Amino acid sequence: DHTSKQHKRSGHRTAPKSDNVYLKLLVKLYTFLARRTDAPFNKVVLKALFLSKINRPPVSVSRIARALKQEGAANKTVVVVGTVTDDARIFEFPKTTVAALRFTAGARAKIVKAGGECITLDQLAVRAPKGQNTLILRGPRNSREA
Amino acid sequence: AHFKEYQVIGRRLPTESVPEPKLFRMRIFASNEVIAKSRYWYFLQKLHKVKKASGEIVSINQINEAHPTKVKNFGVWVRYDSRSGTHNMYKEIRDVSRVAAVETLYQDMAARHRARFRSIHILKVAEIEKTADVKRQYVKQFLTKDLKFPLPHRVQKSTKTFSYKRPSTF
Amino acid sequence: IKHSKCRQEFLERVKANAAKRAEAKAQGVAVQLKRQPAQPRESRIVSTEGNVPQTLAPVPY
Amino acid sequence: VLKKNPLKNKQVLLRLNPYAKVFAAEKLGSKKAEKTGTKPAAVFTETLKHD
Amino acid sequence: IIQAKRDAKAAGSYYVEAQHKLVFVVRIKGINKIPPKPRKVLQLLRLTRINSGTFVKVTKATLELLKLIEPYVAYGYPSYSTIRQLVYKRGFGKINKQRVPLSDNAIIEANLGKYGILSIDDLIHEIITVGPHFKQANNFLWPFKLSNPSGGWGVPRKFKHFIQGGSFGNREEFINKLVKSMN
RNA sequence: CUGACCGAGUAGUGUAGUGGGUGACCAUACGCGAAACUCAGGU
RNA sequence: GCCCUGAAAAUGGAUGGCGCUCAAGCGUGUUACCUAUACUCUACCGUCAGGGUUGGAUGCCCUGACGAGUAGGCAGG
RNA sequence: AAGCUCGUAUCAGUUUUAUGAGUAAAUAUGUAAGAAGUCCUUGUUUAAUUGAACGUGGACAUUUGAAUGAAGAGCUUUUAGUGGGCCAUUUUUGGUAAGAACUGGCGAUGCGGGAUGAACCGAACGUAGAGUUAAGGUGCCGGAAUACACGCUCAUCAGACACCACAAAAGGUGUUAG
RNA sequence: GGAAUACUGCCAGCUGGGACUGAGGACUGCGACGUAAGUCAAGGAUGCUGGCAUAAUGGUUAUAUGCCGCCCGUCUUGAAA
RNA sequence: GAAAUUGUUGAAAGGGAAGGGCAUUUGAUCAGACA
Repeated sequence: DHTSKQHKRSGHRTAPKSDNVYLKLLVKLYTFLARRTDAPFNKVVLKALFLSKINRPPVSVSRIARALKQEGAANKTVVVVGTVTDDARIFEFPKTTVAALRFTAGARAKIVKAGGECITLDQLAVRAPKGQNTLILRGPRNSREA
Repeated sequence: AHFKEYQVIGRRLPTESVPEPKLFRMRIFASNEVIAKSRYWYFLQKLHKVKKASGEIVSINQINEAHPTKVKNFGVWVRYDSRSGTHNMYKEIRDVSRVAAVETLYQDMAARHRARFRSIHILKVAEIEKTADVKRQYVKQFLTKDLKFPLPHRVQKSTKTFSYKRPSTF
Repeated sequence: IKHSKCRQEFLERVKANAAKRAEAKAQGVAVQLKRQPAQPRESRIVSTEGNVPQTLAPVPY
Repeated sequence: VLKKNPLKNKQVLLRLNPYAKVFAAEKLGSKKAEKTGTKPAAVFTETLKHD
Repeated sequence: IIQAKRDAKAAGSYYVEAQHKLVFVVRIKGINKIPPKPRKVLQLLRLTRINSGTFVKVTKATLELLKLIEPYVAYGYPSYSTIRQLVYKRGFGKINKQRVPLSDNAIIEANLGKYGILSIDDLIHEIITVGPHFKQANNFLWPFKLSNPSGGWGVPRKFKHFIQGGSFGNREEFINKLVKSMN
């Protein structure tokens, strides 16, 4: 006899659809970190890495400034799983460290000019294995036409 | 296997303004305690306003035969529900105990009247100590003094499937 | 259209449970405000000293 | 790897319950009772045999 | 209990045992052609498959549920020996999401010591002697997978009430005999 | 206009049988379960 | 309670046949016997789920449940 | 099918507690069993911040408001087939001998039994080894007792196991018991 | 008045015979017997022996027999028709 | 130098069908390894 479905698959992804070699290395590293650290930051980053391109909207550099203006967030490191796109609407960018998979040329130039330092996810994990002093920003999802 | 006799007493669980009812009792014939209690409840529900939910069995005890080894002429009064309307029936069974008499009565009712257990009601069973009051001939004939009869046409049983002697009877 | 005592008794029982919780907090004891279904009756002694148990003898026929 | 069954292979039974060893000493199943002369009451006996 | 019974008998009284607070229910019918109401009732009792049973607390709520599934299950009052044999032979304790046998007291302690139960004997005591944590112990125990009764069910037709010579219904004291054969 | 072991555990009804009966219908076991009605009181 | 009539057609016919009468027929009671792909114990393939693994990683090990199927969907070959 | 956000999760083809709905049951049908709740105090239409309303201070964290069970709950995109089905059960209607409302099956279903069967009784299916059963049977075909025990049958078309393809009243100086 | 037996249930009482399975693969853990050394029926078979070393076991197939099995596709609520 | 179809030689079966499935006997045939 049965009450639920005969066989039910897990409601979560296991590996990204993309075949990028570098992305899979980051996935492996973050899986290891989450399994051997149980840090919620590592689990969240691992889950975000499996999101599709549509489910990973870019985060404007102005949106990074938005979070940095929060009380006590001026020194917090900002981590964006998606891509950091430039934004000319902001004329001054606070000096901060930004970690993301990809940085646009304009955004990277603006960050360098503002005294910041673009960093990859692996380097961020090396600096913050447990995700201490880290801020996660997710780009708007309703913005994409749907 | 054989039928058992149990004395079943119901309490009709008391409540304020209704304390300690009269503790009605009955004599029930059944193979086990559960069937005896079920039959007691069935009779009690029909006799007066009582129910299993609003009642309990005070105590059940098996009524062992006082003299298990003694031939008795048991008088039987039974109400059996046929396909048509039910009617009274009086029978006499020469048996050794009440349990055996009731067991034989059940088979007799099932055979001679097709009356199943569900349709058989045991009104009363009483041992008949007297002899002149016996009314059924088939039991009366056995009361003759120095009664002796043969067993003509005795048939034996053979273990092997083949016999060479061509056996006979007696 | 429907407005009956169904909910009113619920609020009354809520108030009673709150009072019982206050009592059990003031005095150390199990709160015991959780309703329990009817439980089987416990054992007791029954005596026939008052009335002899009559036999019914289902005669009615 | 394999589930062993208590009530036999007494090693497993002793492993699950050390009291089993004490159980065997007196055997805890054939303890002698104490006889009493609590004769049944007259009313009960009369109601049992009689109707 | 027996001493009280003897005292009542010797003093013109009839002692009555307290209504049993624990019953054992075993599924008797298959899955096909089960009306939705009894099917759901059996599902709530974890009687997933035939020849399977679980311990049920005796309450007016559970009694009404048993009333509905009466034609499809056979139950009664188990004895201490039957409960002990069931726990020792078919004893499987529920862990996070898997059915793991209770092969050691450490396993029981690591998953039920929160309520003071740390050995198979303690679980048996809590089951037979219904305590405050009876529900926790009952849920922890996996439904028992019981074999068919060795020697047959003893009746020509199973699908009849025990009072009517069948298999289902109330077999309060005879449930132990059926369980022993099926265990 | 109220109480009742009062109608009555009656009518009626859910569940099960490879239960009976050609059919009409009926009985059993697990349950639920009334009203008119009856006595007294009320007005 | 059992039996006959009540229950009359057209090729020859079927409690299924053989066949049976203290039945191997009918009602009922008591026992042991045969088994389904059902149940209980175990071996293996696969699906699913929960854990372990930095010293072939989509990799390897442990545990638990399950395997019907037309139109049709997905996945792996 | 793809998944997304949360996660002990609120739930349940089920019961219990309370009561509407009914000369009037039973089965069902409706609402609740509270942390998103309760209480003391207090801020910003009535003669009066009197009160609604949303806030602050204070009192209770989980026997926290019944039982049982839960391979978690919600959410977004998109789409292959059907849109005429058949059988069976209950209620109602019609009726000398079918039309509406309910639930389970077949259709999509194997396996054992009814000598076979789509509507029946069991039971739902991975490949294997051992054992116990279900319905169905123990004279042979046919694996199992010409088993035990109590009563009935002489049938010149007896009888021989629900659905199965089915008759009674009545008559008999056949027979058994009341 | 003194006893057993019958029925029923328990025994973490003893024991004979028959059938299937030998799955895992250096230790790690839970237990028992022992003053100890150690042993054990304690998280899956070991010890000894005999025949053959080949068509002997075994696979394929021809055919002998126990039982079963209707003719494929489409359509039809339904076909072997 | 394929199948449908046909002849010669060797083997096997055949009482109003054949063909197929689980299971074994008989005939033929067949691979492998041995401090």
